[PDB]
Amino acid sequence: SRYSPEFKDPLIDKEYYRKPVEELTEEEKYVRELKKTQLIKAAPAGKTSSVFEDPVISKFTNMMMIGGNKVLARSLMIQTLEAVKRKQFEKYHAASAEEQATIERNPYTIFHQALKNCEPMIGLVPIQVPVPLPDRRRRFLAMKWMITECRDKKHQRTLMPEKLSHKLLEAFHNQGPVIKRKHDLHKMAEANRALAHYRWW
Amino acid sequence: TKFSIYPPIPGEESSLRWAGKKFEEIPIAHIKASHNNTQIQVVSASNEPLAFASCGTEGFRNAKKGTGIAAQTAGIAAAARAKQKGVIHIRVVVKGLGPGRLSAMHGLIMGGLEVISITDNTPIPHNGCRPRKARKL
Amino acid sequence: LNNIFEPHVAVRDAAKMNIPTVGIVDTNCNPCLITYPVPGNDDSPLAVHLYCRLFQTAITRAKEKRQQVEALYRLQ
Amino acid sequence: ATPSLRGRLARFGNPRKPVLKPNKPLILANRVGERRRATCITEMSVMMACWKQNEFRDDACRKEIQGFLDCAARAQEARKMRSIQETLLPNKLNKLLQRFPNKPYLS
RNA sequence: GAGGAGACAAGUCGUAACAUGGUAAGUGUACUGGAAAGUGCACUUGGACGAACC
RNA sequence: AAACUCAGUUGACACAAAAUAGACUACGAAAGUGGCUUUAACAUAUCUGAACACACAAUAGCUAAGACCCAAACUGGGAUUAGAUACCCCACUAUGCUUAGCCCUAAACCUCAACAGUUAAUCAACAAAACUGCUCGCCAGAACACUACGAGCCACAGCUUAAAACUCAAA
Ligand SMILES: [Mg+2]
Ligand SMILES: [Mg+2]
Ligand SMILES: [Mg+2]
Ligand SMILES: [Mg+2]
Ligand SMILES: [Mg+2]
Ligand SMILES: [Mg+2]
Ligand SMILES: [Mg+2]
Ligand SMILES: [Mg+2]
Ligand SMILES: [Mg+2]
Ligand SMILES: [Mg+2]
Ligand SMILES: [Mg+2]
Ligand SMILES: [Mg+2]
Ligand SMILES: [Mg+2]
Repeated sequence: SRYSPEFKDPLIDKEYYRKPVEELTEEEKYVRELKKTQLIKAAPAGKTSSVFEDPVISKFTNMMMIGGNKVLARSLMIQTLEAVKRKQFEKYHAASAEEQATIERNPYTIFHQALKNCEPMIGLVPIQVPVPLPDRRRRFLAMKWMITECRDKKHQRTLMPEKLSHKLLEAFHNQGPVIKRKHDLHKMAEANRALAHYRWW
Repeated sequence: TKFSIYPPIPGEESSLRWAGKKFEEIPIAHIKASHNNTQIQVVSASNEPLAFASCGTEGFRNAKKGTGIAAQTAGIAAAARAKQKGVIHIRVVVKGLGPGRLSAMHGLIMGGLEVISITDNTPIPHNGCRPRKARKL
Repeated sequence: LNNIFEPHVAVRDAAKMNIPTVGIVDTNCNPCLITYPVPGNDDSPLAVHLYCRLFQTAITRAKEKRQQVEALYRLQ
Repeated sequence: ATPSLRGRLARFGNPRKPVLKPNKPLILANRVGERRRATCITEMSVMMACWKQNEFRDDACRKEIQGFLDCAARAQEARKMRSIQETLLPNKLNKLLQRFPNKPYLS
């Protein structure tokens, strides 16, 4: 890394800086004073202060990226979000007044809830042994499972936006091959339950 | 009085009562924690059988039997079987140092039954019946 | 004695180099190689102060007497 | 008190046959040995049983799954706390010993 | 007649010993086996058990 | 995997072995001796001394008669392997125990002889510091060789004693 170890990662959060001094604790005051003497890495070209920045969606776009085609990855992500929103609006209009209360229409909420539903609780590690999964690994496994399922060859000629929107809605409703894969992981963990003692941590 | 770990003296004016029953009256839970298998049998104050369980009966096969999980499953099964017989408080009398020695009690508790005493009864020959020759691996 | 209670290696080195050694030897010390061993306590501040004072006084007396004798003779 | 070593070893002038046969000399070293190096299993079993009885559907297992996650977090936190708290240690004890070495020889 | 030993000397089958030699090694004794050898009972350290608590 | 339909509680129940004490260091010449009670009993001297005799000698083993819980060579099966006449699993026999005789071997080693004495001026290395007096036993390169022949022995695929030829410069 061209950055010397002294450089510190940038904190991009307007609220953190607009916070009044009075609300700050002594530890927080000391941290703010110290940061005035430290070097700060240049803000990456990916994340900004836009209120429409969703780190989960940014990470999903990065994962979907192929060969540094960030433009195409972003295009696919926005197309998927638009397709999800349009399907939700169509269902909302086609639905009765009662079901319109239930029918969600926010693509960001749909995406977050779908990935959360696809997050696996217990993993398997060679030691195979059932084991707890850290939160970062859970999120990455959810995202990778979603992307791999969308990239599966079983879908013929269907475009990635449509495929991913359909899979995302299925996951949001707790259905689809992604949830099936999570259930399969859980079932294998249950089957190897007896081997849980092999784990030394 | 501060707790006394010793069991109540037989045939004595002991105050302790579990559901109004004396210690000699509380039923017994014989647990045999063999090296590869664990067995649990619940009997009455008059040694009348009440329930039975084991790793094999719960369904674990071969090496899987000699595991804490199988022991806990057997304990749960035995506790469930005894609950229908009305056993609440039990005196655990465990013999053997198998992996299920403690998981048997844990499953016997998760099945609902309460334990009032633990009594190790592993057969320790002062000396006799020469055991099998040592294994060279 | 060094700080692990073995004899100070300087004792052996001085014996090798033929440098006379005066030395305060305690009961647990090895006095064989010390040219002039002074058997006495060596762990108490009072004893150490007495030794330092005595040696300083002897050295100062010797030097002042040397200068006095040199002046006395050279005056002749 | 330490067990008596008088007359235990095989030595000249010892009429009795040896009582101890130390493969290594019974002389204190100047060092001590280094500190020699499955939790949440019950929670895993509980959650797996709930999955078994609910067809591995989170709808009812929510509670057991939350308990499993909390137990895993607690295990990780305890690991961190033990690791930080571990740093008398063998290093300090050996440093202390070296200042007072065993002397099996004569000065 | 045949056996034994030693030597010369290459192959052959194995790897028994030398490291915890991959089943620690060996003594006596008995059975067994292509072959070093395997095992049984007792004995030795001519092995270790890391040398505070853990 | 093979294997048994037998497994658990409780009661009755040995001719097998003898937790803890034992972190004790004792008894015996050695081998050996660590459940309890009793009987008998633990040589002598104020030295050493036996293939030159007598008496013992772990474990294993032989003959005969009993016992047989458990263990267990061998044997069979299961598994393993390239093969596995083994290591791992199961069953079982001789055998381990008792009686009466044999056999007389152990790394029978504490590899350090008995008795007396010393710590003084040291000591190849390692090991369990170095020695003095006295007596007996034993050794004189390696291998051949715990072998051959002879001899003795309740021993008969044995034990004790025990060479030589050939070979080497090493061991
Ligand atoms: Mg001093
Ligand atoms: Mg080998
Ligand atoms: Mg070996
Ligand atoms: Mg052997
Ligand atoms: Mg065999
Ligand atoms: Mg012996
Ligand atoms: Mg005599
Ligand atoms: Mg003799
Ligand atoms: Mg004999
Ligand atoms: Mg038999
Ligand atoms: Mg022999
Ligand atoms: Mg012979
Ligand atoms: Mg002959």
